Amino acid sequence: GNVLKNNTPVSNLTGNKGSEVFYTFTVDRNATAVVSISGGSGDADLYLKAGSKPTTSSWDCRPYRYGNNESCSVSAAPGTTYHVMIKGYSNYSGVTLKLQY
Repeated sequence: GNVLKNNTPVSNLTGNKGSEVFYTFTVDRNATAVVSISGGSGDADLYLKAGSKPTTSSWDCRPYRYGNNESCSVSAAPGTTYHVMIKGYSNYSGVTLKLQY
């Protein structure tokens, strides 16, 4: 589909043991805001990597939590593309994903 993450959070996310969801977005101005994802239980993890897309082993931002409720809070500067990666452990939807600026 398309690439969304900033402005409008992803409703009813998805965390299939096999299937996954990814998105791409960037910022306009440098602002310090704290944003995280949640809605149920730790099922879908959140990954962030400045420039390229974060892997299951490579990551730039991650509080090291269990699925949902695992986000980072840092002042992102405009000029660098941000990637999104959602990995689930088992079919489970109902989480709200958003970008942390």
